[PDB]
Amino acid sequence: SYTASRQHLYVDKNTKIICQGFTGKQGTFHSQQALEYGTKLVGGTTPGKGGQTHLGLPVFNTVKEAKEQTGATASVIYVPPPFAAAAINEAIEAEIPLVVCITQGIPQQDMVRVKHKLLRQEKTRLIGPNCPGVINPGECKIGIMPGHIHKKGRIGIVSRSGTLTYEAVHQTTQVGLGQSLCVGIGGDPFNGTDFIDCLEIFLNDSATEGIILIGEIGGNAEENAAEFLKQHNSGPNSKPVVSFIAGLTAPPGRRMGHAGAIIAGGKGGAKEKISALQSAGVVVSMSPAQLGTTIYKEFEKRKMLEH
Amino acid sequence: MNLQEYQSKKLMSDNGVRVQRFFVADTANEALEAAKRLNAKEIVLKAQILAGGRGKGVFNSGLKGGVHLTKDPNVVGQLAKQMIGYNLATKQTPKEGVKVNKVMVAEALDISRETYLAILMDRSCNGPVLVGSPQGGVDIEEVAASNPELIFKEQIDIFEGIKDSQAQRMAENLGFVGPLKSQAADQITKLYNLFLKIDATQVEVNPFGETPEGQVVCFDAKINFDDNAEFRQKDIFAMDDKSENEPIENEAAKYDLKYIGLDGNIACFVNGAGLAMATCDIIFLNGGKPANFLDLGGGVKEAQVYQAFKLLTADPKVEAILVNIFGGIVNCAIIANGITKACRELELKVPLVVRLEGTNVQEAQKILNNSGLPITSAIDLEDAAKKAVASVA
Ligand SMILES: CC(C)(COP(=O)(O)OP(=O)(O)OC[C@H]1O[C@@H](n2cnc3c(N)ncnc32)[C@H](O)[C@@H]1OP(=O)(O)O)[C@@H](O)C(=O)NCCC(=O)NCCS
Ligand SMILES: [Mg+2]
Repeated sequence: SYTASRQHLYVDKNTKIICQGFTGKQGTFHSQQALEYGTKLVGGTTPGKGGQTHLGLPVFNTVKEAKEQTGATASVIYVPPPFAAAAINEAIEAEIPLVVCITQGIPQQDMVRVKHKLLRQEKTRLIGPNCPGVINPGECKIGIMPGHIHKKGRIGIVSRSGTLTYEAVHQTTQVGLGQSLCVGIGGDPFNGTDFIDCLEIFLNDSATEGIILIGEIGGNAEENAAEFLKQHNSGPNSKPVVSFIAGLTAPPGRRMGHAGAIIAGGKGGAKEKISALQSAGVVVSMSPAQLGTTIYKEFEKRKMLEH
Repeated sequence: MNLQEYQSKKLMSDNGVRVQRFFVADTANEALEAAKRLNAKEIVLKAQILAGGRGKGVFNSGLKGGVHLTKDPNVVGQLAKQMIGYNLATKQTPKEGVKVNKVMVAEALDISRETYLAILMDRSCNGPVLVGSPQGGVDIEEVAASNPELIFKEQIDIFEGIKDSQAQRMAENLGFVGPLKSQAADQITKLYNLFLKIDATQVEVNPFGETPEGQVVCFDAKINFDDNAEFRQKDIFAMDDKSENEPIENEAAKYDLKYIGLDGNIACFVNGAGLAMATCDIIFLNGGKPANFLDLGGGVKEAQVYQAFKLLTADPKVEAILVNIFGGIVNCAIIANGITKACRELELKVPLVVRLEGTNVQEAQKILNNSGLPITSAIDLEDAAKKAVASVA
């Protein structure tokens, strides 16, 4: 089933990348940053510009063309909302092992159709849309995250918020722990990767010794992850998990930017997610500035720091 | 966005959904003539405002009640004269109320059974779901806590569409019997196709009722629209009635900005929905009250930054401003240029706390360092919240 593609989240130095929307404003700027970061970006697609050259790399009309000619195993999408669901579907049809969609604003009904296709195959793993991407620090950067805040290390981070991902990375770099793999799953209600998907990778990754899970109001994905952690991360060799849930003070009945982020029909509150995660043994930092220090202290108690 | 009742019921009626026959009237005399054109035993007159509680509202002209029933078109016009042009206040409007420019004049209909029926995009189910209950006329959340056994659902495949089998089964679980069941199922089908046609996130009918004469009618309804589909729903979004939205929020929307006004005195200028929520939260944690939520998103242009910053300096409640940017796709230098341009036209007179990190952070700090503005620098999110709370307390 589609869960068989979870492994494709763990990009590394050997992952080669194409960029859909390569020649647009944002595809160009963040492709430049990826190039400077050392990531193996080998080309991109822009229908109608196949054959051209961009940032010193070939442009193709189609994903299948670009995949065959470059051997890319991942794609990142900087396509505008009216066309981005089609772009995702093209990458799925081309059996790109990993697809990351940065685009904000894809109609929910479009993403319903995209998930229908996605769930009925397992060659392609989707991260997003409306997400920052994924990064294996020092090895492979796929998205918009500022490169210079990362340091390869020991903490796996999964977040529904792009900018809170940067905060969690920055804080774990500061306290010296670093990051093993960072996945932003995005703020949209229909997406390709949830918390449990990333927690499976994290719990089975020896490089990942602790986990930061960042969530927010809306939906039940945090409650689901709590139960998954209850059953799969309760042993004596359990990995510490620290979390922050945004929106404790948010007003009810309002979309807080993210389509996903809404307290509706008395469901989706933050404290309910905090209590659920606490019941699973997760340590919830009340302040979003203290994720790094909170997980450092959890490492200290467990005698996990080198010192 | 929001639609008036007459707009949403027209949209439903033009798509085959059975509603109460009705006219909309801009004047009392038009309402009186509308009442005559209906030629119905009884008539309902309804003030058109978006807020709720119209039943118990009171007009600044003295008329108590926004919904009235009468069998006499003359009473309809008499009542309308006290509604149109007059502000209708209710439990969910400001004490001033809402200027009523239109009233609905519709055929009143006896309700012999009330049910609940909705279609929504369900995140858990990964697509559209029919939700129904024979317990009509009450908050569906109250039915789900008291009698969850009476909440029925069907998962609709997005490519296959609603099947007749699913519409029939939901009609039966709602109590519809015999001929009324085929009516109900065909209305369920039409509501579902409408829901897809208009990029709704939810279409909610309550009561989805029967009349003694054997009609299945959607008596009241609420539609929530997917803002992300505006580019392919121009006609519907043109009808958006912003007359009851908070004014600063309306201003921000003109520039593709998401502003939600709160009750505090510390303004927030943040990128990202998560960081923006977390900034409100960490201000509260440190003893302050945030004045607003603001999600600066994606590829911000300098003009948008400039306009968004001015939304904060014009709120009378703001006593300090907290700028907190962690830029990935957002370019910190564009933030810096937009803020400085806004401050050059203001006296300020409010503390300005600034935390910047991420994309092009270095250039942005130079812009701010050369600007001559009285800025309080912050090293991290906790430092920024503590400095913002201190500056006003
Ligand atoms: C996706 C997004 C970045 C694109 O904006 P942009 O880069 O300013 O847009 P542009 O129009 O400059 O470029 C997009 C390109 O896609 C191309 N394109 C269109 N359809 C395409 C397709 N199916 N496949 C590939 N490229 C396609 C266009 O041709 C255009 O390139 P061109 O100008 O060379 O012709 C923007 O719409 C967006 O979503 N921004 C917000 C992102 C965000 O904040 N996400 C959340 C992060 S947590
Ligand atoms: Mg965002």
